[PDB]
Amino acid sequence: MTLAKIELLKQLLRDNEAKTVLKQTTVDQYNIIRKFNTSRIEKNPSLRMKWAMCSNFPLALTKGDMANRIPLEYKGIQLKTNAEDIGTKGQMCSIAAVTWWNTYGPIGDTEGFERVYESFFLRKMRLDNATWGRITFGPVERVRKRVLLNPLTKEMPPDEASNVIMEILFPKEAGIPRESTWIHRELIKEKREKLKGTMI
Amino acid sequence: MNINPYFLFIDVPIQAAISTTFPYTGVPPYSTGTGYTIDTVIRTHEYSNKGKQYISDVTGCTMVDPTNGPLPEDNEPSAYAQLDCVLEALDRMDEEHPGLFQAASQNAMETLMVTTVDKLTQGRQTFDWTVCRNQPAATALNTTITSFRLNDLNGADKGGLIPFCQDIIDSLDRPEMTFFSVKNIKKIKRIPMKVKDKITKVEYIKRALSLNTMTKDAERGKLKRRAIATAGIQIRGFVLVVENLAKNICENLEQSGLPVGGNEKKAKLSNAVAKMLSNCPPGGISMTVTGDNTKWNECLNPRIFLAMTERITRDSPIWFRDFCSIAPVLFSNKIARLGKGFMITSKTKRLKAQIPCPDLFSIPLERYNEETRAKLKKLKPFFNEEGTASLSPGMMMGMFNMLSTVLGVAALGIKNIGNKEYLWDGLQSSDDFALFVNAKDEETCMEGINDFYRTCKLLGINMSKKKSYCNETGMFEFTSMFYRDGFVSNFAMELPSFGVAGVNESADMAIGMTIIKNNMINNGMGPATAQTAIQLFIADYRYTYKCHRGDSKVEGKRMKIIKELWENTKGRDGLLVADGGPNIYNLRNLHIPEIVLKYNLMDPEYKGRLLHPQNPFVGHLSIEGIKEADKKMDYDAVSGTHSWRTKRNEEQCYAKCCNLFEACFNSASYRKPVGQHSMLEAMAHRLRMDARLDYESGRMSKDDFEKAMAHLGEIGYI
Amino acid sequence: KGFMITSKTKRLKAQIPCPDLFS
Amino acid sequence: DVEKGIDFKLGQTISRLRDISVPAGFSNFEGMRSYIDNIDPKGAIERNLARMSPLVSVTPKKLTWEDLRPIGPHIYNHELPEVPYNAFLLMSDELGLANMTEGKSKKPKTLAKECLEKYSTLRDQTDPILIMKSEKANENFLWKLWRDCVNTISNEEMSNELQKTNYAKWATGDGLTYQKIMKEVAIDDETMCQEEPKIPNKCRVAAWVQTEMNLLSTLTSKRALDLPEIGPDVAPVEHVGSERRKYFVNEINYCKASTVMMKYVLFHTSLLNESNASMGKYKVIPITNRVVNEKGESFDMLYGLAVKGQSHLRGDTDVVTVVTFEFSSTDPRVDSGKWPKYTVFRIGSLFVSGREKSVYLYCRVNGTNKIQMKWGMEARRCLLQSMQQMEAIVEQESSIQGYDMTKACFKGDRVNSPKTFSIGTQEGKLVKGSFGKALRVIFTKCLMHYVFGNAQLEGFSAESRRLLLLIQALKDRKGPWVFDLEGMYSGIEECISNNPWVIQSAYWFNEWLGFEKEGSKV
Amino acid sequence: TNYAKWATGDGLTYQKIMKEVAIDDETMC
Repeated sequence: MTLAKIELLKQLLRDNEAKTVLKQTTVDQYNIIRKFNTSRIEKNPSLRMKWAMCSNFPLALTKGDMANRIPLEYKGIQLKTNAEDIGTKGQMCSIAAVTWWNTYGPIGDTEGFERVYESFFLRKMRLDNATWGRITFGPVERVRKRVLLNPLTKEMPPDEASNVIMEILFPKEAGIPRESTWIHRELIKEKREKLKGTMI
Repeated sequence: MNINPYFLFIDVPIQAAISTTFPYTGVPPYSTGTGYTIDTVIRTHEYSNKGKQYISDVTGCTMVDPTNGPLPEDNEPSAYAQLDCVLEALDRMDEEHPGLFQAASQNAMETLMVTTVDKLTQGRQTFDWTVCRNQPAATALNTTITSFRLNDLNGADKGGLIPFCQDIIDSLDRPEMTFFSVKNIKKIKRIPMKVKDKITKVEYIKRALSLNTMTKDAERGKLKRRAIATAGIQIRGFVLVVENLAKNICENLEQSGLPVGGNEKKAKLSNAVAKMLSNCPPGGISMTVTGDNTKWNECLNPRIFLAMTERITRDSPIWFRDFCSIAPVLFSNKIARLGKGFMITSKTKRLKAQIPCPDLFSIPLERYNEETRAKLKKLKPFFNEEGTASLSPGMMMGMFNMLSTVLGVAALGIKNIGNKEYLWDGLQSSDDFALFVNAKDEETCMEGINDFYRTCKLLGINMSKKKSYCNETGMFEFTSMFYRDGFVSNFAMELPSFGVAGVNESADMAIGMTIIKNNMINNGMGPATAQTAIQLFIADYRYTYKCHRGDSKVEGKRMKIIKELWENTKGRDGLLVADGGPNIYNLRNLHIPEIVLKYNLMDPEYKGRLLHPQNPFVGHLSIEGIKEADKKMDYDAVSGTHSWRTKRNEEQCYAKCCNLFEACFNSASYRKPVGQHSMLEAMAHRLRMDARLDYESGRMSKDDFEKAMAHLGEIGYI
Repeated sequence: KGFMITSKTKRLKAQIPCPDLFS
Repeated sequence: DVEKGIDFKLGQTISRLRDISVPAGFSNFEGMRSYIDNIDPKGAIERNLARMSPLVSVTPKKLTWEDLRPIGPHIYNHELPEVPYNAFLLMSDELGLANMTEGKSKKPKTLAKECLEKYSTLRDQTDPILIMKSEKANENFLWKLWRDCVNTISNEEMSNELQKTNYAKWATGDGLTYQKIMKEVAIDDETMCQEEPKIPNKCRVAAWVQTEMNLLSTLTSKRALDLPEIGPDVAPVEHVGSERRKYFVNEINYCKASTVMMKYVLFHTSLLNESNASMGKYKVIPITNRVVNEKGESFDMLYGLAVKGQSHLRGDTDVVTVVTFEFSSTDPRVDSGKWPKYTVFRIGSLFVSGREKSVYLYCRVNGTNKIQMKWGMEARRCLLQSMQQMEAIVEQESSIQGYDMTKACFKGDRVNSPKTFSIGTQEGKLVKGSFGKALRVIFTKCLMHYVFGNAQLEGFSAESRRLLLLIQALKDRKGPWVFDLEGMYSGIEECISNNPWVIQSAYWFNEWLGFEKEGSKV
Repeated sequence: TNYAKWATGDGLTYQKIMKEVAIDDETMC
């Protein structure tokens, strides 16, 4: 893929616009470059989704070797097509293939969900073991308060949160650790160990 | 017996059953907008026709100046705002608050020096002058950046918004203006190409000052249609800065309903009414005026906003004072585009033709309908030859919401006129104000109300005497929220939100359930109502994605596969509602994603298949929306086969450059990268390191390494 | 060939063939 | 460089624009800046007010009951025409061709085929008896189009597209459209004028609206509204919610308004599906519904057919034409004022239990768009609007006495009488109504707010809410004052033009205001 | 060419339709 990366880079540079923009915009400016998208946002998502679900192949599949696991038509039902794509450069597919994959196909690893989605399973644990009581139908006095919607493992400001996330799951690009990793070293090591062994 | 639904109000208060009055279940009204735009221009100039009429020598378009104009002698709307009175109100606000103006201006300047140009990509559709149309903000900004490169204009590459605004202001002086225009060349096929076009200085000034128009069709509770205006990218930076400053000022003001939204606004409303009830003298009356302002933007002169900006920044750097005063100047000399023009038809020949606006007066007026005849006979004085209307006075809806709110709060905060035995205070938010007047009797209450009305008329504000009423404190309405005897019914208007979110199965489901739970928390939706909402939403969700219960005899393409899966897997309580599984969601667990909810009940094969580490239905580039659902609403979902994306409905340059950079540095997609070097060299170094590591690990062959190296060699960073 | 009938308001014409001269 | 500071200086054109964009009395922006920075107002507001004319004021007038008068008196006037039936589909006149089915869900085309197969007399009827051709539609066009519809539905092939494709083009009037030319010729030609705006007619109070309001709000042995299951309820709160939900659905499900709502939703869903799937070909669409009786028999009901025109539209506001043929048991001659837009036949008769009753076909051309087309499938929210308020009602009761009353309000208990609202009237005597009947009335009100919804309805409701809140304030003796009452009244009454629901809402508002006026004596 | 079409009156020509519709239309004489 790194060879594919270099070949794609060379092909992109062959055009002069890519050469001039790449050599002009610094790394910091990249953000601006990314935000120059079409912004042709769908005006009504409900109608779009309704129409798409009735189309032959609305699903936009990423090009890869997964498709070979499933025929282009199974049990006389069309699943995927080999026609090229312009929006995503991949293939097209239908929810039929998705349902078949949920039915048959490769079997993945169940370990990752034990720890990766720890917050959700903790929510479920707090719900299941909760004890209910009576209901008081009388009027309730309520005050408007600034409340934390969800429990947090270790509340930190957004910048420290981003730095910790990068230090956890992005081993590269970790120049000069600030005065925040030492404070959260235990969290760093715990999350690092827990998330190791995954493929998400 | 003849039924009568209104009789429900005999046994119930109106506020309690207020939700049923609103027809927020039928088809909202929907639509040429040229007639409405011309009517709006006509009304805007009519209200200020007595001002000073002159001719701009920078653009040649007629201008009407109502500020410091004759004081109105009638109840009709008046834009004749006296500058001294505005400054008096601002001074009273400044005295009533400790250096609020200075703090707000300084904070606005600081956040401005940190703002980037790309912030202008947010918002809604914007007027693009290179094509003279309405285009997405991102595309319009990109096109203007590209055009500026040709005329020796730069600063977008320099980053911050200061250089972009500086070279935007510079562009107004260039003797020419070159750009790329779309040319639909005939070849029969119509192929679009880029043509290097040029326009003069006056044409460019007119294009920059022009305000595009559209019909406000989405409105729900108004019979007559209003026109919404979209401005160009050359005003977005200044309007944004002034709006941020006004937001900073108004946030502290306890009289301002904005920008706080939700239960905060209810808290403010109840707190204000309680405060006024507490402050009443003994045996006196505190009357509440339920007000609904009209012509709230056809009477506000941008010159008053220029004066307000200058007074607000009394003590600030000269450069910032000049910068933040550009938006009122651009708005005070704005021009309005005019829809797509009227349509004339002959029925004796079954012929019809739409007449473009520039040709409005190329036809004898005796052929338009009498109403449009009068409209054009009145619009002729301000009609530009190009097909635009010179609209100096007044404002279009939606531009200075915060600044207009600040002016309204300034009017509210005077609190007295002539030391008369009364006081007043209230809530104001963007064309909706509720006032409270405390006195020793009703007569003095209305003396105060009349004084406040007169004072408002001295600033261009004209409260609607037809859409407003007055009563005793403890019962009123503010921005469609009703208060009565301490009971604030959140008027149930979030009903049109239970449809599928149309992003994907799991995400749509999570969004719907979170919407249900939020409505339960906020609007007082009862448990039975929430259960029925869950039922209806699940019905619609199953229908829209053609996935009903596997047992049910319904026929469909995916339904056959769902039926197969129903018996091919033993554990039948773990399937998802997208896989014909049984619904499990209830009130107690609307806050838990179902995938984790049914994780125990699934089967090992089923969970392995659905929660595969790699899914051809899941892509990295599809993750953009995993955080916020377009208002940006946070939803919690789970990675899986049902996390797919729908098909799509210097562009490629930027797009593929960014895509490749993300694919190289996978960390870029999450957090802003940092570096003072060209992107090319960063990518080259990273790719060289990656190639060496891949080879040393045996993942790449030797011939592969040589090839890669050569390429990276050519590039010039090896 | 028959006859020709026409509506001026709709600006439409049609040919009635000889076999259909009484329909 | 930290000794310099930011540099941002205004050019020449922008500086000139600033110079000329100064309020009156100034000649340069430096002058305005100095004036604002230096001059101090110390009572300028009072100085301006001390001279402003005394002819400007809010005109504060106290509001009493007598000032409030009936809204839209022109509906009473008999010189105006009776309001017509402009709703998309028949509501209280639908005739359900009902076939018992094991429960299998089948394509609408096959369902309609079978339903007609059961009734051979109506399927094979080919000699119509014109009861009335309304004003413009052609009897030959409509009858031939309906015959093609029946033939296509009953054809062996699964295809549900019209086999003619050319007769329908003129039956639906697609070809009766103007041809667009370029602007130059229009400028040169003198006869190419501008069409005068077509204002809605000013009509009077009809009678069919009241009868439909009554009939759609009554229990029927047939139930169609079904809802998906939810997870087991383990908390007490969700147990109470389940009890309330059951008590509500046991009431709403059997009202005819629920069946009409489901028919509308299903028809619009099928219309959207056909439009998306088929773009430029005429299609046949049965108006299908599914109805379960108390015994659990899942009848499939065919209510008519509809030809869909060419829906090849890029935009949403673009209109697509559809012609509806509807089975009914009502002879329009009984009240011809209700059906001035409909061309009808008399395609036979049927026996429900031994009592023979005629069977007519109401044919009408109409047009919709993707917006209303979607809202058709979002019309189910009426149900929610029906429950929320009642929920609140019940909750209020629960606030009074501690226990839960949902059984008490609905049916009553040994300690509390059943809750009764005021629902109707007769001979000037208002009548009470059970909790379930009030819930039905609210649900039907919401359904009508949808079906008869347009700009007029919004302008009427959002502006008569002012008077509603003023009356509410008056009933609490808040002594509300008003500034311009006639302005509000004119605003409200400039919306009662031709919408049947708007006219009936005005009529009921006037009657209820009279009732409140007569009851205010205490 | 486009302008001459309407200037010369050639574009003001009645449209031919199938005999079925014409017989079924009572306004055609």
